Amino acid sequence: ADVFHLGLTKAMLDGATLAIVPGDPERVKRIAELMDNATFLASHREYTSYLAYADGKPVVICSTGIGGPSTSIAVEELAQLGVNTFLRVGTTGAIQPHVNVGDVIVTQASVRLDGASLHFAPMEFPAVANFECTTAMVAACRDAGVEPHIGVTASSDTFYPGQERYDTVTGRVTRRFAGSMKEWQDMGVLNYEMESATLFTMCATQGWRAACVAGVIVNRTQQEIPSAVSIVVAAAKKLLA
Amino acid sequence: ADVFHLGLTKAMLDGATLAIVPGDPERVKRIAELMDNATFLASHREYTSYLAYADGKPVVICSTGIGGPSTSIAVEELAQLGVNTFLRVGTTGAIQPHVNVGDVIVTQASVRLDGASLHFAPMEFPAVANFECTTAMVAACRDAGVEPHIGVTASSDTFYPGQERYDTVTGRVTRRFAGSMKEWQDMGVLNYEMESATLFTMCATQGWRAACVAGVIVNRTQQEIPDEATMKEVSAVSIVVAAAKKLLA
Amino acid sequence: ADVFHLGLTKAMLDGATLAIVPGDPERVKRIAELMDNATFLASHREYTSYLAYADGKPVVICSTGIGGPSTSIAVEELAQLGVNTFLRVGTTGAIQPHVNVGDVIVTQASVRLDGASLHFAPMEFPAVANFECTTAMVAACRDAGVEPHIGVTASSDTFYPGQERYDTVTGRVTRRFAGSMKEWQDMGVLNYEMESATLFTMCATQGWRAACVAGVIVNRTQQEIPDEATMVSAVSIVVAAAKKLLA
Amino acid sequence: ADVFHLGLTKAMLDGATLAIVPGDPERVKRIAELMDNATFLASHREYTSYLAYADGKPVVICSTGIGGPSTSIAVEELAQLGVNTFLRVGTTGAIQPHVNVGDVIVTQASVRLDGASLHFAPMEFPAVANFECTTAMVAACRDAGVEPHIGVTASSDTFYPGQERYDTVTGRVTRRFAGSMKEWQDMGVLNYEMESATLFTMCATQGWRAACVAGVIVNRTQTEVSAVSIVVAAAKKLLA
Amino acid sequence: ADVFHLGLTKAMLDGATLAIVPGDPERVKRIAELMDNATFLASHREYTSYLAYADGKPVVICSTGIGGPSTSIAVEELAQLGVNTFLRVGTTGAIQPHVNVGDVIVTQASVRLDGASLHFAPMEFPAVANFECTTAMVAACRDAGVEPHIGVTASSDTFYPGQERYDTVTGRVTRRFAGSMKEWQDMGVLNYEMESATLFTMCATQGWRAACVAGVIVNRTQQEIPVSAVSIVVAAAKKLLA
Amino acid sequence: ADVFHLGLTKAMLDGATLAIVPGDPERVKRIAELMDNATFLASHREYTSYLAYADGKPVVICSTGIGGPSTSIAVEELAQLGVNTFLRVGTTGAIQPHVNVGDVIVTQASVRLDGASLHFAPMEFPAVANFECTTAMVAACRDAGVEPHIGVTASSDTFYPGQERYDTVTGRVTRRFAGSMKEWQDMGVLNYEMESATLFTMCATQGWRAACVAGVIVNRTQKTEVSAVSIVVAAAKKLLA
Ligand SMILES: [Cl-]
Ligand SMILES: [Cl-]
Ligand SMILES: [Cl-]
Ligand SMILES: [Cl-]
Repeated sequence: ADVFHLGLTKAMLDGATLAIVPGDPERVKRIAELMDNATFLASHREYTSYLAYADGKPVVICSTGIGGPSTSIAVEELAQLGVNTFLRVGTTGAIQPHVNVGDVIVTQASVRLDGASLHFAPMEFPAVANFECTTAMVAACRDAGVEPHIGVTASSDTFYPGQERYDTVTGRVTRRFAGSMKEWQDMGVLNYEMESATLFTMCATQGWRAACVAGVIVNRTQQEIPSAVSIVVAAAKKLLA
Repeated sequence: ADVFHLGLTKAMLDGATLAIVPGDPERVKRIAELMDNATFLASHREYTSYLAYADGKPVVICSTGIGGPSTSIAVEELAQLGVNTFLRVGTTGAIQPHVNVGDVIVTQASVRLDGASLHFAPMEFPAVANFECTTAMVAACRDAGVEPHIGVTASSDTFYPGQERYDTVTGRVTRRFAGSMKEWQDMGVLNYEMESATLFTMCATQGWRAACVAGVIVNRTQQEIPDEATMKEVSAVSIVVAAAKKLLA
Repeated sequence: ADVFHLGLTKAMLDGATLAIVPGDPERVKRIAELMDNATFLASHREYTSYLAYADGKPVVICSTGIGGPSTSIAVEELAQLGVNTFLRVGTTGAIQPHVNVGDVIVTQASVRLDGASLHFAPMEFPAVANFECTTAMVAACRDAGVEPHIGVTASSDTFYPGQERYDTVTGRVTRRFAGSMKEWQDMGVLNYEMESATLFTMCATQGWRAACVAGVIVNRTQQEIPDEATMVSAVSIVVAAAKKLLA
Repeated sequence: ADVFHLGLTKAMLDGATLAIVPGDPERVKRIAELMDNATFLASHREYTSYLAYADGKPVVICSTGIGGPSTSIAVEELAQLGVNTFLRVGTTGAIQPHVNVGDVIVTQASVRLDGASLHFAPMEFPAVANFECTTAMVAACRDAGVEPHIGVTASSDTFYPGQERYDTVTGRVTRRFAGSMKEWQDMGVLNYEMESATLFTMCATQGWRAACVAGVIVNRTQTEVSAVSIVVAAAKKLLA
Repeated sequence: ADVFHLGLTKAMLDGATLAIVPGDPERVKRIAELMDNATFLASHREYTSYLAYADGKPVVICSTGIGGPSTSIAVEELAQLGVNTFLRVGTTGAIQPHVNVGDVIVTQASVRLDGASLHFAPMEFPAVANFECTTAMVAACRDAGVEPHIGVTASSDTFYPGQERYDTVTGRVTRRFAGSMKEWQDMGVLNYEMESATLFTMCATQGWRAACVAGVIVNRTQQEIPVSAVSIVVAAAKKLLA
Repeated sequence: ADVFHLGLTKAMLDGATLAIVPGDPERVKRIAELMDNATFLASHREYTSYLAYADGKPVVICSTGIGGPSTSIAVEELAQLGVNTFLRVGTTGAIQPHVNVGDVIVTQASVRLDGASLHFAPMEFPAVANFECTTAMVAACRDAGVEPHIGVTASSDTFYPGQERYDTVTGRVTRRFAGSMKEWQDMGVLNYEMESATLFTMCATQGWRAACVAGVIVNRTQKTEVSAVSIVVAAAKKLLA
């Protein structure tokens, strides 16, 4: 391979410059098969990668794993092989009561509750998505009869205390995060997930385009524990046309 | 008045819910006069305000002054009078070599090199513009045949050291900011100005819509301050009025 | 002009090395007129400037606007034209219960609730006024039969949440500032204003002298905003201090 | 399942209270098979889990994935199923000239170059391993004829800039990490890896025991079976 | 004793409300003996205490030890016994070339390169001396024919790396402090010492008066390692008590 | 002298490479006299230093004063004279109900509630004791029939507010430390003291070995003096054997 973790070479990508980057390795083949000629590339650690064709254009589909650290490896190594655009498709918990399970959120920018973003820029830098890519995501939603929620997401390095979940072994949340969900609710933040702050900060600072769409699987105003994929594919087609 | 600084009452706004917020009180009249029935409202401190009508709907035009602190007062007090959308029109210094003087920049989000944004949200929160408003600014640029630069802006509480200017009395920049311009350049940041981080943070956290367009007056890869040699087109002021019309249509 | 914002040249200052720097452009003429031969210099943006003479010595009077950012421009550009001493005169809200409306506060040092001071020094550096200029302010108060309150001021980048005002559209204050007024009260801080932390930090680190006197316009233990029920001028004091310093 | 990510129930663990937690899911089977009656349990996302028996006592082997975030989910969910002791066995890059390929590092504590640790304690708190478990790791090394290097590890949320790698697309390292490798070298830091600050901070603050032993696979300045055999030996010591 | 560390009771102070607080326990007697009826009170740990009388009024003289932590104990426990004014007399290294060995510096405020100040207020709060007490220190200097240096001091929790000294076992200074002495020089900072940031922040926030005068024993523009400050602090105390 | 504060030269130490560093200068002689041929070296400020012999090997006993700052001077200056190992024996207040008066605490690592540690490394670096020295302390405890509590200590630059003490003139604790004792209790922290964060961080970063043992004489939630000093001497012997 020509990269350290992913097991890929540039030739395997057939000129792809755009990647769809789900968190879950098990979702990669499913996404690839929404496109044409889905082709296995590699699987190592949490990084499963496929190639497929979106209206004739090559697209890499590669899992990131959960969290900014594993995401940062995948993004860098794909960029080493010529990828310059990264479309995340994920799952998310809504924190606003008006967002329903099954809805779609397009993240414009993220609250940086991660560590890896700080390995690309100091905190003052905004974890903002690429405008053109966000625009394509919104258009793809509307083409499908979905009005997405568009706004700010809290992007956390933990699933449990950093999303102010209390149904845990200790039931404690450290002072920094105690009360934090209500703070983000009051600031209009839509939802929590675990990769977008890293993704957006690393891509914005390194000259790559990023965007994120996620399906809502729980509403945190109700409970702690309970398609986006069709939209991300449609957005990829818009961007590669 | 109904508010403590601006000298305005709610009635003076005639139902306006959208403001155009230039930094310079002296720019307010010219912006207002691009619309219909421009009328002077008030002038107190750095806050000069006019009303005008865009395709029949009232728009308030109110300066902010330079910096987040004076901006924060104008935004809050306008919001107390019913304003929920704030379109900043500004001037800016570009830091990328081929962003020409006379170009326009639409700021999608800002590096928070300000203090006032922290009075609305901790640093981790993104100083991001409203999507619909940013979209309207981009569309207005394109209608006028200008492809804007769209990206991240460094929004500083100083003009001199925080923008790494050295042609100053002491010629020194404190450690935090020494080398910083190159850091933002390397990160693809387009430009510097002095109000958008506060504006965007305060609006996003309080439920208001904000956006920012600015004309480039100097390119920092060539000059610290523009002079008569600097390049001397489509104005940011015409663009922000066009964007307001789109939003209000 | 020879500076980018103020519209001034060195010649226009007629040798002045001391500036009186109110926040409000509309106050500049009034201050100038307490001195002799008041002369308009320029007005651009929030920066109105006059020249006048204090017992025969030239003094520039130049507004800063509200906030550290606009202050930082006026101070640097005035220093480029030879000013080395900056006497702020302002308005302020008191936070101790027996600091009355109409009283005067001489700020010795400030709590740095601003961003611009960090563009001159890291947070550990004290936002402290010049001792000789503070002393002159105190002497001027006492010459007028006013005992000033002398102490620490909280210098904020906002009027509303950073001063823990709640009578706002959202009625919310972010976590950092929730409970903060009480913290400053408990620490003996006298008052809030919006320019002194920047002023003092930038002047101390660049080799210039600064000081700040302000009139109390509201007491925050009683009211957020003064109204018609709310109860010697700071401007007369600052002029008297300038005379002491330039004699 | 009884937990949201791992796909496990408490009954599947047969009363296990100790977990061996490698980063790589593809390493789990190999560790499990060093013990008795190894049995595949589940695989979901980066979390592959097996059960095996160490001198008659059940031990869970569960991968974490790379990084503190995915590790934090695995540790919490294993703890919800009754696990109280977490032994990491990983790979690492050495940054001291005297730490040779083939040597073993036992991490006593970590430089917190991560974000997840802050979701358990503010930065002042030390990302320190459990003394008893560290002691068992050291004894297991020595039983194998290895004197381990025992010391501080830099635990980074990135592989590239946070380890001051310049062999990247942009070739840039943000100011925070510029010159940082030399700073850690000068402070005696032995190596970089990507999970121990989170693991140690979360375990210390939540009342669980953690330790970490890793094989040196590269030395930035200039074994695989050994490190896994050692962690299994340490587990047996702790369970005896 | 009425306090945890100093070994003092309120009665031992005979009504003293002002303390002179040198760093060095071994300097306390000398200072006390500049006043009347100097009396040894106690010695425990780094805290040696004497009483003396300045123009008829009792003054306590109590060492702090080096650093904010030990200072913070002495100040609090003296305040528990009724002390409300703390005049530090110290030694210091100058970092400006125009300040000579033997000169005196009156610290108006300090760069908070300490930890204990943060146990009284967040960093944004200024480590500033009391105006009246600083005024008395300046007046005492002038009465003695010395124009003091009046300004900002860098107050460090270390003698070695936090003062950017390199003549050490490792010869290294961590990144935060590398280059820092030049930063402070350029900002007009006069000198380094090790107690004033803590003293000033704790006193300002707790409602007590503090000031600091120190004699310059080295100039750091020349070397890392190489009195009338004591006569001056006593004279300042007299002014404040008159 | 060879060093500015302690008043020592290298020759005076007779080759000693290990120091026992109590806080209280008055404790120095008492520690020294548990060893052989106790010999006064110097006394300046809060720094009283003795030499004595532990199983034939020279050991320095030198007080630090209270707090990181004065400790940092003593450690550096002793290291300039060849000392490479620093064993603290101190006093402490316990904050866990199960830690009884009479018990012993061996501090493995510290919460950095100090300033001087930051003059050696940024906050991310762990204030961790040397493993071999900690191991010797634990063995010394057990040789004497004591099972020590081994864990994390909160190391504060103040006795009063930073230990969340309200028994003060003002009765106030600044926001940073309000509620902090409970936070440390919930994280398993055993006790407060005032030097170990500085000692551990400075020693780890400069290449020296440090450890810390303390007898519990009080507990914030609810003979020993002789025991803690006997233990540290026994640990020194293990280390110099
Ligand atoms: Cl969720
Ligand atoms: Cl500019
Ligand atoms: Cl006010
Ligand atoms: Cl010195």
